[PDB]
Amino acid sequence: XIAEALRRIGDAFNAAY
Amino acid sequence: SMTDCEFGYIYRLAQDYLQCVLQIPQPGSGPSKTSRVLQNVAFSVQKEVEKNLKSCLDNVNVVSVDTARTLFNQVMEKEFEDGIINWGRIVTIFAFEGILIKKLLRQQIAPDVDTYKEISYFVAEFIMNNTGEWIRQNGGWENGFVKKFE
Repeated sequence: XIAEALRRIGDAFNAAY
Repeated sequence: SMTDCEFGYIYRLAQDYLQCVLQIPQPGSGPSKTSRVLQNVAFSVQKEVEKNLKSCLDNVNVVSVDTARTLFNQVMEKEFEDGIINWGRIVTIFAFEGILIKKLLRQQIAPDVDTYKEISYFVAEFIMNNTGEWIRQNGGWENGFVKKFE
């Protein structure tokens, strides 16, 4: 939910950039 | 100390992000490179969160700066409770600030933007306290975060 999204997305964008 | 240079820099970034969100012109040139880079990618992330959590965020109601603080600290505690800090997660703290401001100006029938200043304080506190250790050790903002998302 909120914690999940920030974690997933935050981690994904770290990967991508 | 070097702690003091870090904390004013982070406060500046959180204040910059708030004014970007509220479409306010801050003085001087405009914003620093590092601030502009943060604003672009945090906004990217924020919209990605907002669409992934539509069903969800419609139930969330942020009444005041105090309820925004309670929710911010609870959410950031649950985000980093697995002990992992990376730049993307640091961006998400800003991205979530942005969401808290949008929900707060949404509901406030009289939106008092003097007090929204307090948001950037508690955001900067969380970053400086929990992730500030990590930032100095991972290239800083200028060679750490910029070189990664510029």
